[PDB]
Amino acid sequence: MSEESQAFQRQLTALIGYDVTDVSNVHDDELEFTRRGLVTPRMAEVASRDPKLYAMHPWVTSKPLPEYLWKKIANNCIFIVIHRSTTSQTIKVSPDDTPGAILQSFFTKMAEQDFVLRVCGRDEYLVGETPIKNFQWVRHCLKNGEEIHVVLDTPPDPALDEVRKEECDRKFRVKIRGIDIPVLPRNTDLTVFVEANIQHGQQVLCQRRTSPKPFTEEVLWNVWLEFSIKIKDLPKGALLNLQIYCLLYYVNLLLIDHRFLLRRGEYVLHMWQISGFNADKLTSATNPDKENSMSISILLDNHPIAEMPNQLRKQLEAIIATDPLNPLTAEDKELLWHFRYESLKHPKAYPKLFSSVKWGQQEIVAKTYQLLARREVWDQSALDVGLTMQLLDCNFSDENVRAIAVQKLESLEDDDVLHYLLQLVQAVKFEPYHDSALARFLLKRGLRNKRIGHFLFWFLRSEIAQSRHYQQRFAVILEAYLRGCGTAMLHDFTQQVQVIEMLQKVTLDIKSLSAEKYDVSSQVISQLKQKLENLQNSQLPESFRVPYDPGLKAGALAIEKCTVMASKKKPLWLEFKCADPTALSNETIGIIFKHGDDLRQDMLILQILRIMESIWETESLDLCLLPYGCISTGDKIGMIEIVKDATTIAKIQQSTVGNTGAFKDEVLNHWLKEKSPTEEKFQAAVERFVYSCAGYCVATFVLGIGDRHNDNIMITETGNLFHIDFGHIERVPFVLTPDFLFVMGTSGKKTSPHFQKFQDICVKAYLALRHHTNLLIILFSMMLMTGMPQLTSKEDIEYIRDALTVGKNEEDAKKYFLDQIEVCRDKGWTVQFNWFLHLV
Ligand SMILES: CC(C)n1ncnc1-c1cn2c(n1)-c1cc([S@@](=O)C3CCN(C(C)(C)C)CC3)ccc1OCC2
Repeated sequence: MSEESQAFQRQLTALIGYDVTDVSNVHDDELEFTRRGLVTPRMAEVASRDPKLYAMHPWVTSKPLPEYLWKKIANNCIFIVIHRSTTSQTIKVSPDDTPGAILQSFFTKMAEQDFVLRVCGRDEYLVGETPIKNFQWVRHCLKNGEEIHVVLDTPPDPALDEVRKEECDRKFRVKIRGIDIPVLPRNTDLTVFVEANIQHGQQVLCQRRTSPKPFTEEVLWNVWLEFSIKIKDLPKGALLNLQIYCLLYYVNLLLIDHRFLLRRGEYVLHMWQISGFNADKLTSATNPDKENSMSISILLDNHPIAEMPNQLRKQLEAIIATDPLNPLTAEDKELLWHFRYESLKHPKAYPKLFSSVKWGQQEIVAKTYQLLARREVWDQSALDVGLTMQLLDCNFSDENVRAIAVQKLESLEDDDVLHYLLQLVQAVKFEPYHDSALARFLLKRGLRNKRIGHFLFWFLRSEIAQSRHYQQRFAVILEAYLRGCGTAMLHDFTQQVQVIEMLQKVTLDIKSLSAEKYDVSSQVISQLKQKLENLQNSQLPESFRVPYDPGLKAGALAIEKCTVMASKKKPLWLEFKCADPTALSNETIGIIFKHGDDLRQDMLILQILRIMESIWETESLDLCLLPYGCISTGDKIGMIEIVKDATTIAKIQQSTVGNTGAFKDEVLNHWLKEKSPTEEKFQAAVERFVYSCAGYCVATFVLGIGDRHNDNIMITETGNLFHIDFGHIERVPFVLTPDFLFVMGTSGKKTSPHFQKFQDICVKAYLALRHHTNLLIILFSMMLMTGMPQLTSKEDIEYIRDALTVGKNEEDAKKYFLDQIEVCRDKGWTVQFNWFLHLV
């Protein structure tokens, strides 16, 4: 390659955090094969995008204006404050007017046609053939009662986005030679054996075991494990799962490679160790640490192409109506399979139908592909996100089954792709092969829209930086995106990466300078300021896009306002000046850098919270959640958005009584009244407290994270309650302590108007979520599988079934949640005290 070609690859390696040209941990060429394969999908999307619209990336929805936003429009009139340098003029606009129309009514209101409306202080453009009511920034201002402020400037030049040009009927058997680990402690007396499983979509097609032997550094067997399944019956995507029991170690091997070739020859596989079921157990990558890991040595030596009776119908309809977690009896599977063509008429049956396929039989697999040829009902069906996500989880390894799921995602608009982007990225872990329709879909949508591409960058990079199991696959996908996003975005990502990596280093250096066991000294703060002083000059980039808020550009550090938080983790509290002079306020941009909690769990929770917001929006319900920004950037390290004018509920308590323990009921209401500028703003804060407390009580109860220490609950000075710090997990279903009830005017068995409103809001929000039970269940199970240490498959996932009271009518569901509110009233301060004791 050319000299600049090598320098460009080094540029990509720095952005990715991993060298895709490094081949220290591969036993085939699938990764390089995938790099070539993703060239055509990338270039096809680069060729299809409009240069002007890609440069301005308008954030737009097609959903109707919610009712709670329509009543916020007084006279079918929306006010836009248009700025031109130091001047400003207010314009009345119809909710259906387009940006081009309101631009015309602006110049006409005077008495060259190449200007653009941009949000003041943000890289957010109000352009395109779209009603102004369908811009997300307009709806954000409507919901929060902010004035729509816009500047009149020049569109960004699409030339900046330039992309650089490219340049056997025999039974299956495996020989288990032995296992090897370099060092083993002298002590104890341990036995060990090897379990060999043929797996497809977590179905165990066949299983064989070796004999148990004493556990030494080298254990040898030299046995043939002969299975009953024939070679010609091995489905594509099937895994040879090898596991050592004393479960201690595991490793997987694709029996059919990316070229439809049966795996053959000698293999020395370095295995993963179980830390003292989940997505990591499905990876075909081997342990990169080949010096100290357990290895297993095997030998492979063994090509593809190329009406119901009314009572049985009732049983089938009952099977289809059950939740995605309901286990399928063998009788149920034979029912779904034999009445194949009736099951095809029910889109919600497809997950259970394909779980009834005998994937270990080639003739049955062929019958399944014949079934999917007549796909009229599925192609015409309305897009069901939850249904589609079921077909992309760990239970389906067939490429054609997963392909028809990705086909349905193609109709998602950019607004909804952003809602599910994080989950779709995680679902790549469930793909048997590196190059898949799901991976190409993500690549496609990220290249089509700069906001999707921005979050796709940081979602992929988060896994690359800390997931040994999937960093190789995600790095090839990220490289494919970076080679098509354009020069301007490559420049932006470079500025962001250099900033976060410099701040990551400062974060780790500060935490080693202090201890959780002790308090924050002026010494530790002085160390921080000196380190930031060295970064600032020199050299910190002049500005960078905020990773969790790409519309915001942060400038220089305000070092005088930077400090180390008094928490146990000693996270950094950083504040940056805003680099956009057209901004309305001189407010700083606050960013928290924290080590070390798994912020990937925070990411998953906050994204589900935003999904619950969209669910409630479709029912004209506003619950006033506050899903702040949060992005994991490495192993137990990442960044968090600073919400202004907010404090923790524990700090409000301790402001009065101080490092106990003995919580008081009236302190929260006193705090809200003190922080309220007027009585009118105070009453609005209490109203916002009622809604947000109900929204979080319902949301945290469904997700099973309701029992929280009030140090992890925050409140804004404008009354917005919100939970924080999810990288963690007598009892309570949620937090509804006497201080919360006092704000609502209630104190121990005394129903107040605000508390009755809280009860009615909770029930309505709860019933609204139950109409999306299957969606919430699939998001919940996927979250445990891709974000948690280890997941019990059949029980941990079972909690949300009872929480969503599956199978009960709305009356029993309503009483169920009202009883949960009563448990909190009966428990009082008890559970909070036990949490405080747990943290003394
Ligand atoms: C608690 C922290 C471990 N954590 N862990 C995970 N997630 C979080 C988190 C998330 N958020 C916050 N924390 C947050 C905290 C505070 S207060 O703690 C802060 C108030 C300001 N003071 C100064 C001005 C420096 C004296 C210090 C204490 C204020 C605003 C916040 O933004 C909302 C999102």
